[PDB]
Amino acid sequence: VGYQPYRVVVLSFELLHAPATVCGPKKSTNLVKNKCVNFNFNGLTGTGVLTESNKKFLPFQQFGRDIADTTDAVRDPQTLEILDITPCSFGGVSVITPGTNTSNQVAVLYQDVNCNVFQTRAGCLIGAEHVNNSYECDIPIGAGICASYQTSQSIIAYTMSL
Amino acid sequence: QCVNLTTRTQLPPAYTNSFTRGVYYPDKVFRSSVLHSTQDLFLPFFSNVTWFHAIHVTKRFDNPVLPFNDGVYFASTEKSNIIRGWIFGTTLDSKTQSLLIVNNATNVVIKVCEFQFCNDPFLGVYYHKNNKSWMESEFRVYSSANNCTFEYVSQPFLMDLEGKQGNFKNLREFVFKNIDGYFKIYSKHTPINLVRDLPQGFSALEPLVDLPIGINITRFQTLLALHRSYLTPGDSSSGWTAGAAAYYVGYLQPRTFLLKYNENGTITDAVDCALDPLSETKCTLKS
Amino acid sequence: LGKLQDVVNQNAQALNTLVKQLSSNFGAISSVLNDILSRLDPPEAEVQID
Amino acid sequence: FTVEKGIYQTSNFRVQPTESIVRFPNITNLCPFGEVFNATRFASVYAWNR
Ligand SMILES: *[C@@H]1O[C@H](CO)[C@@H](O)[C@H](O)[C@H]1NC(C)=O
Ligand SMILES: *[C@@H]1O[C@H](CO)[C@@H](O)[C@H](O)[C@H]1NC(C)=O
Ligand SMILES: *[C@@H]1O[C@H](CO)[C@@H](O)[C@H](O)[C@H]1NC(C)=O
Ligand SMILES: *[C@@H]1O[C@H](CO)[C@@H](O)[C@H](O)[C@H]1NC(C)=O
Ligand SMILES: *[C@@H]1O[C@H](CO)[C@@H](O)[C@H](O)[C@H]1NC(C)=O
Ligand SMILES: *[C@@H]1O[C@H](CO)[C@@H](O)[C@H](O)[C@H]1NC(C)=O
Ligand SMILES: *[C@@H]1O[C@H](CO)[C@@H](O)[C@H](O)[C@H]1NC(C)=O
Ligand SMILES: *[C@@H]1O[C@H](CO)[C@@H](O)[C@H](O)[C@H]1NC(C)=O
Ligand SMILES: *[C@@H]1O[C@H](CO)[C@@H](O)[C@H](O)[C@H]1NC(C)=O
Repeated sequence: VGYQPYRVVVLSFELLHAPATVCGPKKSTNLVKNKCVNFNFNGLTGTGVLTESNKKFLPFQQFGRDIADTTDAVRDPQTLEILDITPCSFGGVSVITPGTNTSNQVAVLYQDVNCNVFQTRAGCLIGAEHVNNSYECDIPIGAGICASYQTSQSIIAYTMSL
Repeated sequence: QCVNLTTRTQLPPAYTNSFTRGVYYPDKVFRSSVLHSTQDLFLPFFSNVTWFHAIHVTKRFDNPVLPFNDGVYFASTEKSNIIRGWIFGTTLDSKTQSLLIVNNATNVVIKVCEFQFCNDPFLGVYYHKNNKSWMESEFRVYSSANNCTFEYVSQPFLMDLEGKQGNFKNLREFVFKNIDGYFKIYSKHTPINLVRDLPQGFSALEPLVDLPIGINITRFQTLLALHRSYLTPGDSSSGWTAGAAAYYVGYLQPRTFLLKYNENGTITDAVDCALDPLSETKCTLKS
Repeated sequence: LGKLQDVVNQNAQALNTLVKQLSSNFGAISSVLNDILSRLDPPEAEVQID
Repeated sequence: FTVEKGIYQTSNFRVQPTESIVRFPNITNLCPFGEVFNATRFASVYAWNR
């Protein structure tokens, strides 16, 4: 037993900058769509939603670009479905203040974020009620809609009067 | 094993003109309704491209070992499936890693080893007296090989071994590239009814297989198959036939190309920048 | 209309050029900042970030 | 201390993702590698197979 032929194989590893081509990861996790999630489809680390597109990819491609040259279309290697990529963070926040010596409450406006709470054309407006009546407006918001403090009394949002 | 040929009267090579040929997909992304310009090895439009004949009616058989530059363009108006495959290498003397891309009648193999290549490898087709079909019998491509690493088998494409003298009905194009030792193959079958002076139509080329060998290539040579019927004595010295075939060999150059994409995602037209002032104006304005 | 088209086209290419600025390395080894952070430690990649 | 009537921008809203998924293949499919273990013969130590 001490002089027998033994076939020795050495399996070494290399530590250098390159993507892990040889790996043992999970073959398929759960598939989630229509929420802003993070994915790694062999070419990117992008955070965005995955909508069901209606465009068919040629059977030799993996990614998809646009006029602005941005990765907004990827092909899922599970069963060959085409999913779009759209960022979930759009614009910023804004605050509507009636002014000094008039009120204390304020309203929060979101620029390009889709949702007391009124879904305006210019995003989401919260803290201000919506009234179908139209008067002259003083505080601009955008897209033909203003905000004002009227009758107790609270902050209202309405279409401006011409 | 291989045998030597006997000197005979041949035909000098001809020179023809390309017409919007040699355009392939340079990337693995999807582009729709955009005009994107990239730097890659393409065939320039209206470039001066070599022409080689293979028709028997005489006795034309000219397959020189052409040097392999930074990408080649290979177009064949194959009708009777006379051409079989290609070989690659540097010295072809069992010293470097040569290539055997041979599309046999049963299966397609990709073998990259140090095979002892003779001065004229070819495939011989014999005609049986009892069986009214053509089968390949003379498999004289190499002698032996010592060692190698890479091997691949493609899909079992079906070949017809019958050769005729009629007009061509199909056109096949092939592009071979080697960047960072990484082999690229682009091909597309396009039917056409022509014998020479290829039409001005546009057809982008989609790859089939993508092979990471990791060697250097400076020369290449093409393989043609002849027929041994009852008319010829059957000796490969002075009497043989090869049907009717014609293949074009073109060299790629580093050129900037403007590619047009439709709503489907395919290439419709291409505009150069170092060919015509009008083309330069079109590609600089990105329209 | 020339007066109503240049005010839109010039803005369109200006926003298009801004996206093209993120595809340039500015003399560094990579364009996107996430790649150099993954390949090099932040103490040595600080000059590439700056 | 005094804020007048009008619009104002304070900060930005960012929707931070809470989950990450990575899926390289559709199913695990190993490559042929049995020739380095099961073979007719091997090499010596002066020139070993790499
Ligand atoms: C905002 O989201 C809700 C539910 O997610 C959806 O019903 C609505 O259509 C969205 N708004 C827009 C403008 O798409
Ligand atoms: C305003 O009046 C219209 C009249 O039909 C009605 O449809 C709408 O709901 C009203 N808006 C509010 C906020 O009550
Ligand atoms: C191609 O080259 C040959 C000789 O080099 C020349 O006779 C022929 O005119 C050239 N063709 C074109 C289209 O320039
Ligand atoms: C066809 O040629 C290839 C090239 O080596 C060979 O491997 C294969 O065995 C051949 N097919 C038949 C049926 O002999
Ligand atoms: C035999 O294969 C090895 C790789 O396993 C290669 O390095 C070597 O060059 C090959 N032998 C010859 C004579 O090329
Ligand atoms: C291949 O040939 C090129 C040019 O002759 C040379 O630079 C390169 O080192 C060669 N590679 C190998 C593996 O021999
Ligand atoms: C591409 O779009 C055209 C326009 O509707 C359509 O006729 C054609 O079928 C589409 N092609 C594919 C492959 O979907
Ligand atoms: C990946 O595997 C799944 C499950 O076997 C299968 O449904 C799917 O078609 C495969 N995708 C391929 C082979 O591209
Ligand atoms: C290879 O050899 C080992 C050890 O002798 C044996 O257990 C195994 O069955 C053999 N075959 C394969 C495919 O691993």
